[PDB]
Amino acid sequence: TYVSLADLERAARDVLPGEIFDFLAGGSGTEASLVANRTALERVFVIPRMLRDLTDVTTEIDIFGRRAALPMAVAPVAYQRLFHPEGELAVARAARDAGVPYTICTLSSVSLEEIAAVGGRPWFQLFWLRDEKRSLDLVRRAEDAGCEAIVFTVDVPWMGRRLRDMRNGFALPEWVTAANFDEFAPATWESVEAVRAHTDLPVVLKGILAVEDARRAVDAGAGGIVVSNHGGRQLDGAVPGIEMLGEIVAAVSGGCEVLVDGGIRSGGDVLKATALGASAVLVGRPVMWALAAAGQDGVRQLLELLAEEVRDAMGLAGCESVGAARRLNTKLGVV
Amino acid sequence: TYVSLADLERAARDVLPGEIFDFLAGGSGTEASLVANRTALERVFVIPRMLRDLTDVTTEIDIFGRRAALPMAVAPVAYQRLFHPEGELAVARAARDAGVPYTICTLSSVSLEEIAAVGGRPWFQLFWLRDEKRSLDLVRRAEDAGCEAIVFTVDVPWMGRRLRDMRNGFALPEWVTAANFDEFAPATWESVEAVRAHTDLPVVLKGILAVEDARRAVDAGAGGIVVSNHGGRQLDGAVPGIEMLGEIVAAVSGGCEVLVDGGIRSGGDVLKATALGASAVLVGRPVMWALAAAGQDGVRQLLELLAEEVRDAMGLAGCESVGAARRLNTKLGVV
Amino acid sequence: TYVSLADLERAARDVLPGEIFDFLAGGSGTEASLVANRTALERVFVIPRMLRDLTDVTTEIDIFGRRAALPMAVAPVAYQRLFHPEGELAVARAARDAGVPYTICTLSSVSLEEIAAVGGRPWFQLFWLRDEKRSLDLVRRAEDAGCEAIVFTVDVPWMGRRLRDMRNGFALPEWVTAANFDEFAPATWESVEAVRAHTDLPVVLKGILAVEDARRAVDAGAGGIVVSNHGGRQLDGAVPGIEMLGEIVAAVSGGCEVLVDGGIRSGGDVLKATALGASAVLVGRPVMWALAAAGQDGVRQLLELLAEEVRDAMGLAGCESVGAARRLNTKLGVV
Amino acid sequence: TYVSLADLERAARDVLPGEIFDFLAGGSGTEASLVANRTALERVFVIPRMLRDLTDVTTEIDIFGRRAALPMAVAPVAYQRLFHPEGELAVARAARDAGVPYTICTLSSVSLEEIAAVGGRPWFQLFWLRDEKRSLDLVRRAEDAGCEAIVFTVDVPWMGRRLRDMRNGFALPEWVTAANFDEFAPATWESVEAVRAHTDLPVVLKGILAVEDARRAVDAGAGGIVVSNHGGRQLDGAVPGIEMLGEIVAAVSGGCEVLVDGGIRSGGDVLKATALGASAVLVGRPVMWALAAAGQDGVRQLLELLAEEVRDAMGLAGCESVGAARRLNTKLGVV
Ligand SMILES: Cc1cc2nc3c(=O)[nH]c(=O)nc-3n(C[C@H](O)[C@H](O)[C@H](O)COP(=O)(O)O)c2cc1C
Ligand SMILES: Cc1cc2nc3c(=O)[nH]c(=O)nc-3n(C[C@H](O)[C@H](O)[C@H](O)COP(=O)(O)O)c2cc1C
Ligand SMILES: Cc1cc2nc3c(=O)[nH]c(=O)nc-3n(C[C@H](O)[C@H](O)[C@H](O)COP(=O)(O)O)c2cc1C
Ligand SMILES: Cc1cc2nc3c(=O)[nH]c(=O)nc-3n(C[C@H](O)[C@H](O)[C@H](O)COP(=O)(O)O)c2cc1C
Ligand SMILES: O=C(O)[C@@H](O)c1ccccc1
Ligand SMILES: O=C(O)[C@@H](O)c1ccccc1
Ligand SMILES: O=C(O)[C@@H](O)c1ccccc1
Ligand SMILES: O=C(O)[C@@H](O)c1ccccc1
Ligand SMILES: O=C(O)[C@@H](O)c1ccccc1
Ligand SMILES: O=C(O)[C@@H](O)c1ccccc1
Ligand SMILES: O=C(O)[C@@H](O)c1ccccc1
Ligand SMILES: O=C(O)[C@@H](O)c1ccccc1
Repeated sequence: TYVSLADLERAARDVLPGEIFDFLAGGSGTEASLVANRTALERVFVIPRMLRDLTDVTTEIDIFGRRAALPMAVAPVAYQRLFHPEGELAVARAARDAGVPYTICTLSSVSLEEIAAVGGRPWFQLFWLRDEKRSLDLVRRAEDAGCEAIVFTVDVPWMGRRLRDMRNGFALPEWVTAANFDEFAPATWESVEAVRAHTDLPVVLKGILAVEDARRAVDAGAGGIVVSNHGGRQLDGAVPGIEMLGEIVAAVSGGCEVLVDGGIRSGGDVLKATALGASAVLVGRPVMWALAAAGQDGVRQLLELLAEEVRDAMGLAGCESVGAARRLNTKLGVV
Repeated sequence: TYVSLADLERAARDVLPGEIFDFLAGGSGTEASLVANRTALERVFVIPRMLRDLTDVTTEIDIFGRRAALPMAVAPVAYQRLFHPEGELAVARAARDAGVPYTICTLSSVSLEEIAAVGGRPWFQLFWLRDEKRSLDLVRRAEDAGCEAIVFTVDVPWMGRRLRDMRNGFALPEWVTAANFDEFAPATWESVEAVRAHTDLPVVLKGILAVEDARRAVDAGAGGIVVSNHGGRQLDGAVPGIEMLGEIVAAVSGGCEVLVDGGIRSGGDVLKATALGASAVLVGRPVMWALAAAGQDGVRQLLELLAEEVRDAMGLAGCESVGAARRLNTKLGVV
Repeated sequence: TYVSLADLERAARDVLPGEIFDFLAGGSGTEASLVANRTALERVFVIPRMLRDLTDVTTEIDIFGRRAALPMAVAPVAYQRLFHPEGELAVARAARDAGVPYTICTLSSVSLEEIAAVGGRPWFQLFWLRDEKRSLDLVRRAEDAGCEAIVFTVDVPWMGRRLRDMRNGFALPEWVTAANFDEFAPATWESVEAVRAHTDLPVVLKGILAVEDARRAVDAGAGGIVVSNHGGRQLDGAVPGIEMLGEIVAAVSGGCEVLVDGGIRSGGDVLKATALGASAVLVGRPVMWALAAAGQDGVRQLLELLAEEVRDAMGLAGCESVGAARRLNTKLGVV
Repeated sequence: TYVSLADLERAARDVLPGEIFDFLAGGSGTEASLVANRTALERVFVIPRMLRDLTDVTTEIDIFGRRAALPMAVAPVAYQRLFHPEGELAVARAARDAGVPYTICTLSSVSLEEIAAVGGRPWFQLFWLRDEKRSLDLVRRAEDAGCEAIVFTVDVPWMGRRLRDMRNGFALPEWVTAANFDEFAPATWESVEAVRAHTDLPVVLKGILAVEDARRAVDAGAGGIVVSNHGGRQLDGAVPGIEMLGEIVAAVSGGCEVLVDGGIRSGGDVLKATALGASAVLVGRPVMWALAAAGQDGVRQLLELLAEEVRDAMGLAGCESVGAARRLNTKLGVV
């Protein structure tokens, strides 16, 4: 029985081959941004409210036209068969059962149509390809398969310098492939417009950190943004999303959904993100720890733990709803 | 002979079973708030005054209609028989003899009437129960037994997630019971009004951290508040009380007594709390360390040590009275 | 050959009995103020000037009517025979030869008249005694013996709680006595006036930390103040003098000399103190390390090292005089 | 194959004699400024831009009338034969091949004419000598040999106190000499004018930290400044250049080139410096690590690694040019 997300990391480190654990855990360069994602969350303290009605505490949100059970989605993580033989299908099944959206990756190790067939609330994460038509075809495939949002990753003109992967000489095992294919181009604002024109689905720009890029995303017709430094895996020295979140929320002024990711490791961290103004969070590495440790059941247990932690934190902070949690104030401390 | 409160923790760790020490020491979640209570106090430095008249230094205060020997009371700590066979009676006797108020708990392991019969200045801490009449009956019992204040704990709609207790599988020994009974409901502002209407005693709301909740407490007719994150045992990531204290003192503008707790471990810490504007502090864990180490005599020695440290700190800071200590300025440093 | 003051501490720790080293090294309480004296200096960075005339760099100052070779004096340290058999005579001789004022203590282990007979620039440090006439007699003795200033210590209404001394059961060896005698009273502003009326010498109030106490010192006719927390030995949690220095210098606006002490361990630290506005610094523990390590010759070597470090730091910062160093700007960093 | 600059330090420590490694690695005094150079860079986070055109990312700059391949030059480091038998010739050859300017030192262990004959973009670093005519002769020699800029080091009126060198008893081996000679005087603003009047080359003042000294440098006709604390080797406690850079860039308002050095250890650090407003950086110790580890080929590999890291960081931050990188915003964090 896992009582924190840290129990799952320990379990995953035991089972996974070192080089695969490093592919999962690592960041770019000196891992400054990877560490800062945690530092930033640890500096935030919540000012809870007391004596409020908690007779019907609900962790639900509405996002992109549908109810979610928590203010949380599974982040896009490439090549999930690296962590467990059932890969993306195990994670998607658990997410569906927990009422949490699951983000299907462009670089999924099971085809997007197979993962979408699991049901639930699939979103689709897009990388822009050298061959543009390939990009727009993926978008159409995702929409045809019932994906509900296009999460366009905008912080990967190319992959960052992952020194753990370089030192390990890491390569995909022959048994893991990019199953949507039978190569990156940098995305631009023109690419965003091409995607927006090609789909009725909300387009969510993932990897926004500058306030003016958040404003421009709204002007460009984005339905959402994810304020994110890609888990510290892209620019080493990029500011944590959590540090830009409040300023971004103020600047977009309700014009789109504002999600955040990077270092969410508890329901308390979800509360902090919400209190700083996030609509919802993405969670990456912990979901893969659970997958590695115990497959679908592991992911189920993680999501049940997170759900309990979110409920606990919200109620202790005097919040009967996620909207109330967004109205909490915070104070920076020292750790 | 103990020369600091840290001597008593070492003594208590030696004698207590690990799981009981963990029940006492622990906090919720990652223990971020537990640690921050100490961090916050360690960041505060006092700007002492020199050359003032110290011919009659007094540590006494008047609070809730009676003199106390120090600006301090024993915090409510449940189930004191866990720490020593005499439990609450040992602590109450020592508090009485030292001229310090003692807070009798709803979850006391000796009945509130027995503890009140010890004499001194008993206060009574209330938890709100699912069965409302049970709550109001406890209040009436406390008043009938001569308790002087009702300390309504407002930060426990339910118990926080104590991971040490979960990992240890901690449960009360068969020989420790909730002796006031032969179950929590969240308290609301309506509950506060019901208590206020049912007693002539001052009602003190314990667990206030938001400035507007402090204001509302005054408007609600509270005689006092305790600015507190419950010793880091409730919301993990809740701001330390000491960090909100100055802002709260300014906002209530003499409308009620403003106490603080969390991490007080010396007379110097009492001085810091006073300098930040507290009327008085509560002390929890150290009192239980002393109880565990040496029963009633241990608690007596702790309170004598604290009294000496408070006198020493006040005089070295140029303060002949607690009111003068409240007029001291402070400066944050780096530790 | 010693290349830093830290070489001398290592040497002193080797030779001294543990309890005597602890009497020297220790502070009050948790030693928070002792550590903060070092933290505060380490946070200060100097903004040096370049390309200035350094053809005649001088470290000299004028203070209390006489030239000193450095902006530095030996702090009052009680009972110097604890550290070396020649005690105060060894230190005073070395100070004289280096052109540095030496502060003779009320609790000197050699009589003030003997130490004054060494020559140089003796100052005299006063503690206020229960028997007032005793205090004023010491002042007259000091003046008759040729002391040039009365350093009235104002932060010792009684001795702080030195936990190292308590734990060691420290007491003076039978062979060390208070040689000025054959008992503390708290000093007040009235005591200061009594001293000022009884002497033509400048009165310097040592242990001022509050800005208004610095202002009042000027109004009271003080010739100087020492901004000081008594080396972290009095109020545990007292702000470092170095943190109050700039504000105090601005407030007194040339009305008296403003010295600082606490944690000066290099010529660079002297430069920092000067850049923050100090007229001069006092140095305590390092002088005793040198005395313990090698007697008079040890103190000589320390003062020669400090002189070289001060000259080096001043010139590298573009300062041909101490006045120029006072006009340097500083910037706080992170350590 | 080296994947970070830290790989090269490890390699250099293995090969070099301890005292030579210490001469290279060390700083003055307590090494506070040496450490702070790294601390300051680690506190800076970049706010990257997304979705910009990256079809022709270029790391080139124009400086002092010529193109450089990166916003970087090799810092002046004395006596390079200490690190490898080919010394300055190996480093200059690699710099030439990489399109990076190389700064020839007054204290080069190969003559400036020999190093200039390598080709590339040689600059010449000047120390002011007691014998003025010697100084101006070096300037004329440098100009006659085809050096493109005079880097006048202004922070060495004399050498700082290098405690590692003092403790090691470090001296030049008989086989390393100052090859430009067959003695320091402090430089002043008059010295700067004498140099400016004696050459048509841009004069660059290296070691400026005060904003008013930067302003005065522009007024004095400097073509550039290097904002620098001399790698923590001169005044111990001098502010890092990176901490003064933004304020200096604002004050000079395009009046000269503003370079920075101290602690640059990656392409990400180059990006940070650029984002804070630097025209270019100097890199010292890492170039010598590469020289020690593998001679000319080692330096080539270092410069290729740095070039890749700079390109990577710029593109990930949305910058197609160094000018765009200068328009990035930054945010301080906690490490
Ligand atoms: C192993 C791994 C693979 C990832 N793959 C992708 C990807 O293909 N597309 C993408 O947009 N983000 C990807 N991310 C970034 C995540 O979506 C997310 O931003 C990050 O994991 C959030 O931080 P967290 O892991 O600290 O929760 C990946 C992250 C990891 C750790
Ligand atoms: C073992 C334990 C039991 C506690 N029980 C109660 C309780 O029943 N009611 C309550 O209001 N607070 C309770 N508290 C919180 C304390 O009243 C107080 O807020 C906290 O101990 C203060 O922090 P300190 O222990 O650092 O002094 C408890 C604390 C501890 C450590
Ligand atoms: C062993 C010891 C004895 C001291 N005795 C006295 C004293 O008798 N009178 C006094 O005014 N200050 C006394 N001081 C305080 C010093 O004058 C001075 O404020 C302190 O040493 C400065 O800090 P530093 O030791 O870090 O340089 C003493 C300090 C020490 C360490
Ligand atoms: C071993 C060594 C020798 C140096 N010699 C000189 C010199 O002769 N002239 C000079 O202007 N700077 C000199 N410097 C300072 C460098 O030019 C530069 O300011 C510093 O190395 C930059 O910091 P970094 O080493 O952290 O990159 C030297 C630095 C080192 C480490
Ligand atoms: O961070 C990651 O690993 C992914 O975003 C990713 C990026 C580029 C190629 C493959 C996978
Ligand atoms: O500086 C601020 O207050 C924010 O940028 C911030 C910093 C660190 C964590 C969260 C939010
Ligand atoms: O913190 C504690 O242990 C008490 O406040 C407490 C809370 C809930 C149930 C029992 C005891
Ligand atoms: O930020 C502040 O100054 C206060 O909130 C505060 C912070 C830390 C300790 C005590 C008080
Ligand atoms: O700090 C010290 O030791 C002295 O100031 C001191 C104070 C009181 C009595 C003796 C000595
Ligand atoms: O806060 C400030 O700037 C000063 O009080 C100060 C703080 C720390 C060291 C020196 C000076
Ligand atoms: O830092 C260094 O070593 C050089 O700047 C230097 C300075 C003075 C003499 C020789 C070398
Ligand atoms: O205080 C500031 O913001 C700057 O001086 C600064 C500080 C630390 C690193 C870079 C820049």
